Amino acid sequence: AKVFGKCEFAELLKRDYYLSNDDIKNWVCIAEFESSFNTAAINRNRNRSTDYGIFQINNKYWCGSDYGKNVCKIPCSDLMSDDITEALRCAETIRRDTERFRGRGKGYSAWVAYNSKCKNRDLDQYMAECWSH
Repeated sequence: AKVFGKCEFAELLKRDYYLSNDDIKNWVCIAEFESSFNTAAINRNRNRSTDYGIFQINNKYWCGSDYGKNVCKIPCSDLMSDDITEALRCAETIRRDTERFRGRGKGYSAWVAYNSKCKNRDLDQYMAECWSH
């Protein structure tokens, strides 16, 4: 299964998805510390639920018709793919919904990696090793 490099993942979000620099630096950080950019990363939690893919998204609310709810309306397998489209789409829904309920600019606090590792980073510095000619 595909495991991205950090700068490779950053370049992908820019080239193929035209994400803003603000978006990229946040998603790269989350991806690094949730999964080491491993699209097949999977973690079975204490509540018998599972986190899937590069963004370690949980099947209790977000994926899987058959278990919990399925807000992102996708089989969790779709979040464990070489192609990250659906992972990103579903992550953006999580960010949007969290922000709605949590408050402006708090969208990423839904991710453990963000809360422990990234809200305290200098994410312009963090991206510096990739963004330099």
